[PDB]
Amino acid sequence: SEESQAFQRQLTALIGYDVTDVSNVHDDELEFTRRGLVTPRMAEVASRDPKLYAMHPWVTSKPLPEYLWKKIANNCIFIVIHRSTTSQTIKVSPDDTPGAILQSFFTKMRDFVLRVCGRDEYLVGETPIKNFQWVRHCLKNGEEIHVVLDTPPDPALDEVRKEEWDCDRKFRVKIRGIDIPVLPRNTDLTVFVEANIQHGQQVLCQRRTSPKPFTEEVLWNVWLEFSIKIKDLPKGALLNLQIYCQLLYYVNLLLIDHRFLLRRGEYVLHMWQISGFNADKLTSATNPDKENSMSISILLDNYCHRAEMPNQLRKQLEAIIATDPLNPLTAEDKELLWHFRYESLKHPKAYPKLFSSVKWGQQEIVAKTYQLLARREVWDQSALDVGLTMQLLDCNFSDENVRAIAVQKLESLEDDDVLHYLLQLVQAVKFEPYHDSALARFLLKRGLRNKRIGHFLFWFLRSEIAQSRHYQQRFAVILEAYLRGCGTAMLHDFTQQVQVIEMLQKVTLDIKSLSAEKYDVSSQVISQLKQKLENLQNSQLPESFRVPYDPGLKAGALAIEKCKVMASKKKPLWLEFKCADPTALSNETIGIIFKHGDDLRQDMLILQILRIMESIWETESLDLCLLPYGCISTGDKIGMIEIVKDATTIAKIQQSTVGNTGAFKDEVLNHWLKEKSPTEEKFQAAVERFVYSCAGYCVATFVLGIGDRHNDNIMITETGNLFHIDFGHILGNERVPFVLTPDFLFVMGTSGKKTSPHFQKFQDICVKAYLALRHHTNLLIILFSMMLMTGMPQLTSKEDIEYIRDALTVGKNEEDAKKYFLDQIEVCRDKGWTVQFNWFLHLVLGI
Ligand SMILES: Cc1ccc([C@@H](C)Nc2c(C(N)=O)cnc3ccc(C#N)cc23)cc1
Repeated sequence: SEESQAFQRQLTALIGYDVTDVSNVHDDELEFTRRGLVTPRMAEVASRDPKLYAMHPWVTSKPLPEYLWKKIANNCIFIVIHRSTTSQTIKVSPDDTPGAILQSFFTKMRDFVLRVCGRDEYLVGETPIKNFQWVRHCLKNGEEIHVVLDTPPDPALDEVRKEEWDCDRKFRVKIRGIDIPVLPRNTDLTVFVEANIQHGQQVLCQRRTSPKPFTEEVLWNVWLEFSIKIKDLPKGALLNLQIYCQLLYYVNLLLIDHRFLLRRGEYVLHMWQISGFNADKLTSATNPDKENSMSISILLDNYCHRAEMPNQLRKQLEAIIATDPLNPLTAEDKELLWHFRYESLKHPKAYPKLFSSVKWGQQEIVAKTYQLLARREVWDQSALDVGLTMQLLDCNFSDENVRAIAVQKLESLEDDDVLHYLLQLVQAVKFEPYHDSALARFLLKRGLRNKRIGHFLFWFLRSEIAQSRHYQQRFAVILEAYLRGCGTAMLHDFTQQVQVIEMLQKVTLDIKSLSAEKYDVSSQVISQLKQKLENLQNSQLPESFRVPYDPGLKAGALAIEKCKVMASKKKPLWLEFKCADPTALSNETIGIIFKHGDDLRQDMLILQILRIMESIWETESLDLCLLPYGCISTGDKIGMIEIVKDATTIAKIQQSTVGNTGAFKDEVLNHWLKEKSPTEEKFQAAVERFVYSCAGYCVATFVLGIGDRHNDNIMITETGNLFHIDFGHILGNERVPFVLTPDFLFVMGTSGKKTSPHFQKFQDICVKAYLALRHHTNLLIILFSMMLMTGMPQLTSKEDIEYIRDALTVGKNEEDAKKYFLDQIEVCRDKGWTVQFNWFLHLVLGI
């Protein structure tokens, strides 16, 4: 129409990419996908309750962990209900619904709502108050549960806009040639084309051109006939073309298209270059950069389209099925699993390994696989196992029906668990052969159902659209779909957040880049900071905006006075904001560190695995006091990081008593904690929160292979909460497992070889946290494995992915694992500050 064009440009600005752009396409899959997603969008918009979607209660079905009954076991929960200037405390029973708090409130004094003080967080719906996230949050941080008796939000604001032959012959392909605008880097070199028919990372068969000398234009015009017959090409198979001289470029093309058609015609594919196994390598997307990218020209021209297992082998099948996900299946293992596929079908944990034994390059076999899939009885009734469900969505599976069953299983995850695996489900869209998939439809649907899932979905897709040329197209189409159903209100918030971000990026692109060597932040530099901000504050940066890593917090006016440019190299901005909420329980500002220059995706990955580890521990009634702080990549190499209220780095606690020396003293940390604590009640509580948090980061770090850090990369609160930071240093550009130094030891009651009531508690907390994570070996393995394939371009080999197997003492028993971890604690005590002193030499100087 007309206003429908004005809308697209809004979406385009929100998305950060134009989805109707067709300058880097070779078929209509993307446009076909924007079409396929209209249905599930509209099917969910029309399906959600307008009142509960406007209010997004954040609730859980999980048991209330035992470490929180140790604060309300007496069946009484206090809830401060506030009004204008009058408030009232009320005692509640863990099972009282927010609706039932008109009977134990209005009587003491029906169409009102209970909203949390200073937040867009509502306590409503037919749910027990114990099961509210905000409630468990206060209980955990021993906080008063302050709410506000106010009227519900008008759903009318969520208004969604509206809106409306040779079939059995061997497969062949012709390599016409390749061409690059420029190349001179060395002398004359040799070069050839490797064509692989792939399906879920396995080479069905491979062919090569003869090698020619490497010139601007290299022409072959040769047909390459393959060992697979066209009728055998499975759906989702990939023609992967690579250039060696060794591996320099690659591009992929789906053999079968989105409409079940075999691919026919001429093609000129602009390739991706390698910098000398990675999710980028599997993309069907071509390089948009035509001016400077290698291209390959091809021609495609084809037409279309119950004996029971015996004892001993039974034990083999079983020995196979119980192995870790990162264990190769030999040719004998595959034959066993396949021939006894009906036995294999009764063990859900065997699905990944059975599906990796299917000869996808033989259509009769695929057909039996589908016949097999039609049963599925057990799988349908199996207890949802996320680590198992994720294993079917990695790079090792390309079949749509296989991956669809994994999604079918995800359908039963509740909102708060979706929130836990969300980032990783989004990353997993990178392993889908087609743009429209059961996984993508699912994320569309969960985000459209719940405002909080929607909020994060938006940011996660946008960080990929902003810094991934390989998948931005696919992801933009998915974000547009979501944006077209989230609602007018949310569309308005997202607009406010994007405006602020672009405004902050531009302020940083001016102010930043005025310092090329560590410490140098002058009055001149700040003058400009507080100046451009001063221009912005003036009826420009929106009234307010939801905090991207904390959607329930609305940030208001910028306290320009409190802003500065941080000491460090990349010159991040230290921003301070007034909370636009008046009913907020305090005066405190909102501190956000806005950085440009770094891709923060790797950090989000790390912090989310941490939120995952805490979720595991909760199942085992443990609370390790990790502080996984807000961190959202918000655009190309830019982002928002949360500032934790009263924290400093471990290095500066050492620095502010000694100096710029590596002559670290055991005392200063406990000295800092006592000094910063008012009463002795708060000091003991802080020694205790330190004990927990320290154990927390020790295991967490070790398990992830990131425990060996300089103490400037570690921080603590005035309350004893320890926490790691900047996970990009290490995963971007003599050793130890984690960080258990004399100062941490001093706080716990020891120095070199001793033992104490706190240190003994520390050791025990570790072991029970480590062993709880081993109960989830397979799961942490597939997460890590997936994290390295989609999060970091470098660490992308079999070897790197293995690290975690050794770390989780896979195969060994809880007993030996107890020793293995105590060992580690021991390689730490047997080094005091060796390493900290080395990192000081290494990093702080230039050694
Ligand atoms: C870019 C940047 C890196 C490192 C910092 C550290 C030193 N400061 C942080 C401070 C603080 N009081 O300064 C408070 N909270 C934080 C939370 C997270 C990170 C991360 N990652 C750093 C800080 C700040 C900003």
